[PDB]
Amino acid sequence: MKVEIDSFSGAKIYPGRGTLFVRGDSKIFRFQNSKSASLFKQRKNPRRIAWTVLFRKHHKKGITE
Amino acid sequence: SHRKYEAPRHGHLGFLPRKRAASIRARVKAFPKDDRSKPVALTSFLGYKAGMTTIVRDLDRPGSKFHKREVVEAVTVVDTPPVVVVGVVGYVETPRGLRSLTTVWAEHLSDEVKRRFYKNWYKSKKKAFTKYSAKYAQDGAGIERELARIKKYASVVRVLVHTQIRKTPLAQKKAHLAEIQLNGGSISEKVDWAREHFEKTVAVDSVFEQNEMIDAIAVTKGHGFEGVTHRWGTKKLPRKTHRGLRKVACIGAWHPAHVMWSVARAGQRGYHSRTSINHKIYRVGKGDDEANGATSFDRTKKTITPMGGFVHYGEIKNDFIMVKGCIPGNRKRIVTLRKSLYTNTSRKALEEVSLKWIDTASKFGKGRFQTPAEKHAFMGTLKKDL
Amino acid sequence: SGNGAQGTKFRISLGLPVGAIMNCADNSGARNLYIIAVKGSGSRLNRLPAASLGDMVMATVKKGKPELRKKVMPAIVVRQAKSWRRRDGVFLYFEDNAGVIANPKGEMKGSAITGPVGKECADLWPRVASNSGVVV
RNA sequence: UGAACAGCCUCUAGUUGAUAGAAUAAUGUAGAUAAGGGAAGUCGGCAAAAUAGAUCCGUAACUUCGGGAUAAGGAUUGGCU
RNA sequence: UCUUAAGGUAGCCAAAUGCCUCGUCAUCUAAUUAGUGACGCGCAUGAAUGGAUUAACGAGAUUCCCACUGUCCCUAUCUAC
RNA sequence: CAGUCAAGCGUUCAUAGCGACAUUGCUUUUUGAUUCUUCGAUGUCGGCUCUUCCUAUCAUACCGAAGCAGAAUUCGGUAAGCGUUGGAUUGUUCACCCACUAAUAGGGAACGUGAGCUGGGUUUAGACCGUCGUGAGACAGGUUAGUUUUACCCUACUGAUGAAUGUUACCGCAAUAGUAAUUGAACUUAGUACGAGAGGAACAGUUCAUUCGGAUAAUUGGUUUUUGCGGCUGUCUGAUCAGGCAUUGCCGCGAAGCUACCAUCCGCUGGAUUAUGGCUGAACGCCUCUAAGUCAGAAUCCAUGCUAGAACGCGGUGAUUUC
RNA sequence: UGUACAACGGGGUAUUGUAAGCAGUAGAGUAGCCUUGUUGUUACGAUCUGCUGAGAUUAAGCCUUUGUUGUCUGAUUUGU
Repeated sequence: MKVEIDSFSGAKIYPGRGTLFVRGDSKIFRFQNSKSASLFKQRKNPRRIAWTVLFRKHHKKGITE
Repeated sequence: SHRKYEAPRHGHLGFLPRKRAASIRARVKAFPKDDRSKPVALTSFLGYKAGMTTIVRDLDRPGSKFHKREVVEAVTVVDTPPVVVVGVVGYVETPRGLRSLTTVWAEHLSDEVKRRFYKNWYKSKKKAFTKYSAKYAQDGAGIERELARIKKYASVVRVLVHTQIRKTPLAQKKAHLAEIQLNGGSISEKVDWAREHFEKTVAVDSVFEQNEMIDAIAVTKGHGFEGVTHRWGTKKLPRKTHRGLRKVACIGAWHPAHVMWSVARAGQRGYHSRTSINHKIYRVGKGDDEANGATSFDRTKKTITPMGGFVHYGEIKNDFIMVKGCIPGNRKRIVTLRKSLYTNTSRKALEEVSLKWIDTASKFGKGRFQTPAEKHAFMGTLKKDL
Repeated sequence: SGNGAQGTKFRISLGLPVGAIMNCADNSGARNLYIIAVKGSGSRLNRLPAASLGDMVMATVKKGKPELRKKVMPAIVVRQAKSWRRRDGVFLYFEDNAGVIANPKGEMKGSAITGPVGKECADLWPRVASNSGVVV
């Protein structure tokens, strides 16, 4: 078994927790929850959503580790 | 005329009447057929359904599309603190049924089982079994001869066992008591075995085994007065129906001039006794054992209790039974666990199950972490973590 | 399961009831296929037959090539929009529901399949598996 | 606000009148939302939903030449400087 | 050839008028007693007892298509009373 | 709808399967006949919903027969346990196609079912056409529009309490009543049996699925008055902060609870039998499943199991009031 | 008169998505002044950034509490 990484928020997907989305261009997106799975379809930007892992990495927030 | 197009009956008729159960602890009508060969063992156990949780395991049935591949399954975790034997009742066979001719109690019954006999424990003077425990003196002059009487005239003997309600995280303190048939030796061995176990404890690991095919017997979730559309699942009448549509339309023909019993009618739903058979035990854990929330594949030091504790319940701090699939009754509720009444030599029952991973994530929402250690690792330091 | 299918299809949640129009993932010239029945369906007083991933159905071409139009023809569902759960626990779904024209034995009428194909559909039907680009 | 004696909020003025209290079962009445499908329901798309203001682009058949026409069908829309 | 006062003309139609009749052919559909276009020895159409069209208009009737949806598949929930 | 005979059909042959000429019945599921009930009113077609019943059995269980090689099929027995559909057109019953399926069997219950719905038809008064009438008008001819009222009573039913049996509490038994599981596919057996070939099974095993049913909310989805957070408009509180109102202002997310074959799990095994096939064996020195006796056997019946527990069935046990 | 119960507070788990305030070499710029900068300066200026996965809410049917504060003999009836 393996744990996925959410395609939008970057949260860890444990077995079964979330959904899996297959776009027409055959690109697969695994969502940890409806929160990510809905913000995606709203055409929001992960780089702009403040709690997103991409946002955290981009703005370097918490990167002092 | 005849019904225009056939259709199945709405709802099973074998469960009528759909009245409230007699008591919150559903009785065990039937017990596994007795043997005189195997060692004396209990045929049941009392637990408190804590809740459900997710698992992943290798399905191991040949010829499956998923043979030797991961499968996600739902399990319900039952809290099972060790029951205490407090008495023994012998049954004689009569041409009118089994009749209990004698109950014999132990010396120092627990306060929590003494509460069972009272409704207003706060102001009661707690005289219960005072003269019985007094009678227990002179090395039980009456008790000894009364056990001999059971041995002389008894066909089936059941022990009275009660749960350590105080060990569970419930707000209750009035322990539940129950009769459990003893299968195993002959009558004398059973009562000798039971006498040895007076005011002594039995835990699950000694009665239930991994991969055993058990039944859950309990009172279902209640829902108060319920209309026919949900009680029986009857078709909803069309939208333009005058005087409501969550109904059944024709409750019977002109003749017989009576509403037939088998016609769906609105009323109580749930809180019925239900027996659900052929459930599989996945893990008989130990409350003393830490890290019972891990497997031979996961190797973490987290317990079975989900993060933030089971919803409405608390934590598991005692022995538990982690059984696949649903069980009747909701959380906090007493459930009865009973060995299967027949040998189940189906391949699905004989599957040798071993778990891979156990979901400890929070049931209280969409928690994304298995343990506070891992949760801390992901998010780093916080304005609160000083 | 269809007759030319290789046996057992685990229960995918049905999301394409009778009357649904799905895209045509193959290149036979049909643009969309409108379901008129589902092979292997059941019976109930007012229940519609419904289709799922990998089900063999009987469909009609409502829009597209003239000679495919105006007749019934078997089809095979390759993509479903109703999310369903696999055994391994994941809930997955395509954003398009679509099928491919096939003859009853299960050989596709078209030559190639556009877009992804459901793993259950490809696994169940060998011909769709051969012609499938990406399978998921 | 806005095209507006539309709708919504306020100023002067006037009321705070309509038997109440406690719970939140079924069935209702009224108001909503529903995954996938989209009339397969049904006598019948009944009821509901969708579109909707304004600026710009585009606008068919037919015609009594006046219309059809807001046809159809698209794009834009705040704030602040 | 018999008869009438003269024998339904121009047009139109299984039409709101056609019994047989779910007429026949074509179209619409997977399937159509529905719709539409033709056919007309038309029980029982027809000329101000007005005939045939007709743009526009219609809280008229009818069919099909796009969109839309709990009408339905199949029910679930929420609020007020 | 079912028989009785048996001319002929069926390669040969009346009875595998048919069945003329005749003939005997049964049912009330059609239409009639009557007018006995109701005209100080029994709401009247169909559909929708739902329950139950009959069997003259479409499918499924087990079987017998064949012009049954296999495959498919036909006839028949025990059998109503179990199921018998989705749609186009019609108000339609009926019918007719499309399609799936194991199958799409026929019927009853005041042509079940209108204080259950609908009101499409019919069936008031508006109106139009055709024909008939001089006319008013007529037309189970066509078309269009046409208020579908009341239950709080008794009973029935579904659920819910309840006095007394010394009191109260606990643990039980179980008479009785109900009952449930259903069907298909694929792989393998097996390209085997069978057949010249074409074609082409079945018993067991396994994995699944259909219809139904009982639970559960770990996961996914729905619902949102958590009015929880965030946002936005109009206005209002001097501005800021924070808020009010917009019958829940609206939008995004939204835990909990409820809930979905839209999610998950689970749905038991013994006897006795019917049909039928058998044995032993007379009646009838033979023969025969039958008479005496008896064996295997169906989705049958009764148990096991599940549900309620007689509130006028019952058991074991605890404690039973002093100032 | 207690592993008692409760109302608060604490922690956890959760939900949303970065509070108010302050500060800035952030900011389309526009008006004003000068010492004309290279962070000139005043007034107005959406929005951005840092403190800030922050702030708010969290059982009302979530879990756990070494904390605070309490509460704990009112009525009626019952006998073989």
